[PDB]
Amino acid sequence: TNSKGYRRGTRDMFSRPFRKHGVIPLSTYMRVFKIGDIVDIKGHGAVQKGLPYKAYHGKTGRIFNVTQHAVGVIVNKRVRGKILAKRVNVRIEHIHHSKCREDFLRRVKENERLLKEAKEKGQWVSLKRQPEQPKKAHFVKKLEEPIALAPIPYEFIA
Amino acid sequence: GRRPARCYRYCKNKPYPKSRFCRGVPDPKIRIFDLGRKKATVEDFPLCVHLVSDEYEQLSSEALEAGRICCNKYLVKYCGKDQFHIRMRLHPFHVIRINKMLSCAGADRLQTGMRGAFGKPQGTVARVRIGQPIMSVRSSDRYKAQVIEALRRAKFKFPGRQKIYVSKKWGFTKYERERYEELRDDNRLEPDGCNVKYRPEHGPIAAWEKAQRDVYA
Amino acid sequence: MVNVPKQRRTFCKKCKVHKLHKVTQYKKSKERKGAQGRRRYDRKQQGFGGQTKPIFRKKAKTTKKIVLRMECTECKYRKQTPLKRCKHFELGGDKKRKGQMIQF
Amino acid sequence: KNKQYFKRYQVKFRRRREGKTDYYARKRLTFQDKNKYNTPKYRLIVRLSNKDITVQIAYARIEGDRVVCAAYSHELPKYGIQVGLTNYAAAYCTGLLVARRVLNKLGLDSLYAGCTEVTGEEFNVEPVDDGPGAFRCFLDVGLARTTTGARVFGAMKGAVDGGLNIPHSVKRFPGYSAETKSFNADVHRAHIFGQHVADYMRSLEEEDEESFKRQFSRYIKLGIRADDLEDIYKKAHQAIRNDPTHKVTAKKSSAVTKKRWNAKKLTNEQRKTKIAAHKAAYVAKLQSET
Amino acid sequence: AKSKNHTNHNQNKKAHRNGIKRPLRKRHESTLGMDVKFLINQRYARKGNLSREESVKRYNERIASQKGKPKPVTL
Amino acid sequence: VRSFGIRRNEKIAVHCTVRGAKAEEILERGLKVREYELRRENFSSTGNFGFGIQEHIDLGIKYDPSIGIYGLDFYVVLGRPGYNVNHRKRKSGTVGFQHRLTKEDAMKWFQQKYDGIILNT
RNA sequence: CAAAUAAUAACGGAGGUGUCCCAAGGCCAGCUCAGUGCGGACAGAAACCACACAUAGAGCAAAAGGGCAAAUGCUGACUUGAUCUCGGUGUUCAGUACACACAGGGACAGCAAAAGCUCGGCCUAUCGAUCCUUUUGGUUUAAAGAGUUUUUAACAAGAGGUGUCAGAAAAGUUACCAUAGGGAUAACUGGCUUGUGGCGGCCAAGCGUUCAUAGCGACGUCGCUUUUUGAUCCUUCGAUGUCGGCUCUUCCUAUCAUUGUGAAGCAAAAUUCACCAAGCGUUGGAUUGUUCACCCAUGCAAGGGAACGUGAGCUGGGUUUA
RNA sequence: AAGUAAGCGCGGGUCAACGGCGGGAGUAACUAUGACUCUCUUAAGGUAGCCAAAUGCCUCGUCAUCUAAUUAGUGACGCGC
RNA sequence: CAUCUAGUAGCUGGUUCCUUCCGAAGUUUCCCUCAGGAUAGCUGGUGCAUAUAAAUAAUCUUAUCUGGUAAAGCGAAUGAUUAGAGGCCUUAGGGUCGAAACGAUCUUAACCUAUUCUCAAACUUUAAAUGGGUAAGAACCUUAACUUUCUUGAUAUGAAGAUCAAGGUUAUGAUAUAAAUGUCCCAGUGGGCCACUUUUGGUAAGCAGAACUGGCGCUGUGGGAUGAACCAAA
RNA sequence: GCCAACGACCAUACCACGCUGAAUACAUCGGUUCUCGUCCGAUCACCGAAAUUAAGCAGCGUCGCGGGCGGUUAGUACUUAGAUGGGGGACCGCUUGGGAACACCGCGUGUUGUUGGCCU
Repeated sequence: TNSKGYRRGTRDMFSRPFRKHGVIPLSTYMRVFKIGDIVDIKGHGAVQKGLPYKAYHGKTGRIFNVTQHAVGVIVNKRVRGKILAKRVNVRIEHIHHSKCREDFLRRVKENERLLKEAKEKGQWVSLKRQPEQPKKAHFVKKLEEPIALAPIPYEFIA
Repeated sequence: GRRPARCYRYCKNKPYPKSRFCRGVPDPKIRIFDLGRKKATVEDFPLCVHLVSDEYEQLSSEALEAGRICCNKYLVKYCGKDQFHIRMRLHPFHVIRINKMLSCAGADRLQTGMRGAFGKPQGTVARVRIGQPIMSVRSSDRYKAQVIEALRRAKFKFPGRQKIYVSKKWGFTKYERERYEELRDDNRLEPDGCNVKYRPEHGPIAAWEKAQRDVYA
Repeated sequence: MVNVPKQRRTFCKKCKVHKLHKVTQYKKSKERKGAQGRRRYDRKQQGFGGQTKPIFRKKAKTTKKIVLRMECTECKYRKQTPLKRCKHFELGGDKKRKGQMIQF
Repeated sequence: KNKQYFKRYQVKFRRRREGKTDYYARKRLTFQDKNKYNTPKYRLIVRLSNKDITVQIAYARIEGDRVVCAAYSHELPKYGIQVGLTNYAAAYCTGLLVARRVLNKLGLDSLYAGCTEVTGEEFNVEPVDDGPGAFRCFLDVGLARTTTGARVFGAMKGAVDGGLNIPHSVKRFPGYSAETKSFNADVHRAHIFGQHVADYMRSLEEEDEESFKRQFSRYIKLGIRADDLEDIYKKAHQAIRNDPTHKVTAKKSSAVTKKRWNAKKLTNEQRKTKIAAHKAAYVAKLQSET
Repeated sequence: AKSKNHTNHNQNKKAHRNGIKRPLRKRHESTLGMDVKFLINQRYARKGNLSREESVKRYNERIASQKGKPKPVTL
Repeated sequence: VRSFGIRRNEKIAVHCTVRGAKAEEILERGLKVREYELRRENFSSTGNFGFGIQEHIDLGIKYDPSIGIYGLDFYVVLGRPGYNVNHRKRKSGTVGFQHRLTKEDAMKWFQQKYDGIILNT
């Protein structure tokens, strides 16, 4: 009967990776964080100041604040069963940029590049994503060394 | 009090070791794992024969101790004194405990009736798996028939069921007998006691001419 | 033997600036009559009720937090701040020595 | 040591493996706030050598520092100083050369002239009104030992004489003693104009006159005498204040394919034929056994 | 007599009924616990917008009277 | 130790070091005391070598019973130019194989300078 | 433990806390630690000096864990940011408190040439409401007829303490006992369970003059048996009379004897092993309340148990009210 | 702030007041045993007696007696829970 | 004996008409609290804001981040552990042919190096499945040049904000039991129990304790002869 | 083809050796009056010029170690979901999807940004 307290169970959460110990690379402090930016939390065990508490590791929020060393990130925690949006002041070394939306934003960049040159053709602009449709009718040619090439089900004996 | 493994037959739990965290673990009265001519070379004993578990049992230390002596005493009686190497490949680092209830004098009431349960380590056992060997005897091919009966006599002192496999290997090395004979026929099997050394292309080159200075000279 | 200096250079909020202060202790300055909650205590137990009020046995702590008075040298202005709990405490008294011989 | 701490071996970065960077100072020199979002900070980097003084202005960007102004000591022959390129005196030129090199291209030489009245006092430029102040640098010394009177502090007073706003204290200027401070501008003024290099070569024709052919050689070759240095450096402090034009050269265009020397490394077909004859002629040499 | 404490049984049936409830999406989220010197006369970066188009596209040529600030902003 | 009587920080020894052309006073002044012919090891693999003499008044020192006689410890570290490559704080490095001088080039330096014999014991 | 987010139980397992610290806090600079190798008089397994290797194998008041190498380690330098203030957030959470951490704003200061962001201890523990008392504090507000000084009060911030730690002020005994309830809870029956005992079957080291199994039978191994005996708490506390003996009936077979047999290391006699087999039988006493075991004796021969069998069947010796 | 009454504290008496009344070694010609010695202590170390007792756990003590046979009885014995 | 007195009871018992509709809880924290509260959750009632898209909200696909469990591993570290093999050696435990011999075999055990058997609740280079989070558009995407003391820069180009400009086809799939929001903080509840799977203690248990989802409680009916829970179906 | 200062990613860059090296450089190097620091001008600080096969980033070489990427292990291990499937149990088959790891073999052995120069 514990969780309680504050870095418990984080023997593997705030560990370092293997041979990624030591000095922090310098671009970690050279990243720019503007208000309203999507941001993951993966805490740094080698920076003992401004670590998020363990519920928020692995999560994802939006930057609501910038101060001199940290960003306020607003993160969702399910406190059962309901979702509060938690405001967590977290230092910059524990904070990353989300890649999730900058491969949505390279489609807004193409839902206006492809609708641009569609002023000549007209249609279909085809600006929606399609799931993996079932395949087609297609003519598999053999030739290729005609078949059989015939498996039979056999591997036991030892 | 050395109660047997007769009623142990649901075994559940992650292996508690004899480590720096349950210190008080005893000296084992079951120590030796291997016997026969254990100083024999690779070339002496081509035949390997295993006793292989086709269940998921929990083989005891006293079962494994008993089965080695019955495999020993038949082989030193029939196939020669030192024409074998028995390797007992199940080293039992397990802790089976016992809640002992010191209930002498019938009146004390203090220690444990069902509250509370710390244990005391008495057992030591080996998990086997399917297809996983239990002991391998290495001997010549003249005593192939004498080998299997000593493993048969060891079967009836283990729980579960077990299958006696003549392995098609050449000894305890992980080679086919043909692939042992071909690879030893040029240079590449540089021998040791139990095992050979393998197929070296690296590194760097100094132990290539040392082979070539000892294939010709 | 937790060691504290007799003099501290710290903020005084009457000169609004760091001055030099002199550190002291506090103990208690015992209770008057009449305090209010003592004049009221003394009329409950005017006689024939018989112990109208709790009596605190079952105490638990060994230590106390030390109230370090810090009087200012210029304005003569005393602040206080508590330190943590510790068993022995001394004002001034022999800064520890760095790397000398271990005396038996 | 044998294959198994090599597996667990974590190198240091690349430059701390090679002595170049602190990374405990590089972390703290290149610190910008996060509510100062992408503003550069432009530190002042004077690195010494044996026969060069590299002064630079670089700002912290991710794919490398970007160098915005770079004045060296191997160009001060163009401004009237031929030898003694790594002086305490010859740094204040490359200090002053890198400040006037950058305020003309930023247009901040009409305002923020500087200190041509070179005295050695503490000089902190008050901001020219109608707007904020001037270009700020911060001095980045590396792990030069910052004891008082080093040449690395001989480019901070040079650059602050051009007019740049680099934060100060005179504690490490040559001629400010340690009991107390005791400001003294004159030993700083002596060192600025190269007086104590002149005084040593005015004190060496009294003790050991043969040692001119030792230390302070090549003054004998180029004819620089000791009384000239207070006016060699003085007339250089306006010839530098009059032509800071970056020394850009145009070969046009000889950098790539020069011309003959690509230096290929043993294509793996050759390495497997290198150890074709290395193996075949060894056993033929072992056929000279029989 | 000491019966049965601690279970998360029924606790997600019972928490999925009135459902598991995202907060709600606002166009105006609060500025509180935010950097106060970022906010305190950016209050007056709003209050300096007395006009925004009439007197303001006058400014595009009022500073192009001095040809803008095209060069010297490049430090 | 409790066997010699020393503890933490009990100030047992006194040493100094002499570098460069003033050692060649105190080297050869204490080497003819050892009558320059010196033992064989006595010669480290790191290229330094050294010896020890008792009777400290053979260094041109008068006996002077106000101080007493003493036995000393002479260690001669030895090296080529470029050995400050690992000693600078900025942009350091290591010396390599050649240069780095063996035992048998300190002995080679000793059969020539002071003309000693290596005394195979 | 815990089942790859977080959460998560048992009187689960392994430990730790109630402190220590003027440096062991703050910060700059210099420095490299465990160990290892070759050396250097006394000097050895270790004293010290010095070189070369050393991925942290050291050290950091840290219990364990994470972390850390021109440091957070070691040494020096000055130092008091272990300061004043005002909110906000994280944890625990009811999204309350304290408390602990954090990220800021406003000062004022330390170190540093400077960048640097120092709001105690590298991080995760090291602690505490109301009322009361008591300091510091405004250079104060009130005592209600009005001034003056003392006194008291009030307000801000600390301290004094609640270790059952969200915080009564608290020793037994009852077999003389009472009440409300409880099968949410013991004592006996019934149920499940069997570690303990025993009864079987495999393998055969061996014992048996010789002979592995006439008769045995080690080390192992797989089952059956709850009744003793624990474990359990399901049914019963508006009550199921709680040990034995006496009486009397029925049932089992795990067979003592007898019938019918097979086997012996079976000559006869006597015995031993096993098979079909529950029909008839399995007694009289001394001592003890016993229940088993023991004793005298008879007996061809003196087996083991079931309805905890059996108190409106008795008895009342055990146990057990005054 | 002095001086202050009883009571307490300090001092003495008292056990047919309430109550209590110890260990560990070494030694005598076969063994055995310990009159004897040393020592640790205590307010005093359980004396005269008595006893497996209506009082002894071990235990149905051991010996004798009583009986054909006695976990009972009686007589003894005694480091006596 | 009479009164105070209908003393008090977190405890037992009982609590009186029909149909219709909706439908629980045995968990959280805290309490001299453990047969009880208060608290939050779960419930109902009563509304109200929006009816002749591009409003959104919930299981999959896509994009991205997270994770150290299964497996894997010990010829990687830390802990174990089994056997030999090749040897530095000068550690010898002394040897052996010899007074010790170095004149030779080396004998063995140390130590070193290439291998080896077998493994870890409080080990791990690697590392799934099932999971956790986020995103998938007018609340948008590119502009233009204005405001700012706080804001930064020597920039009244930053960074936030306030405006005009220009943008085919609202930017996976499937759904919409109507969803949103308040109030009575509204009643009951706060003994649970069973099962697959994973689990801890225990020799075991129709035993003790947990995670997950589904069930009985609260529920008839079909099947399993029989039966709380199983199979089917409400 | 390179050289330097400042870097980013932080071993494809490291480690062990070996062998080259034009030119700018970078060094080692010389000295201690000055500023500065040591027990010591070795280190640090400062003045600044008399010889090169050590640093240095390399040019590299190595059937190199490590590290890196691919292949193969392997549709293997495990695992989602299913059954009135099996078996005395332990556990195992199949259905429905998802899908590792050691090793093993092969491959390559820093990539680049800004600013100043050199040209074998």
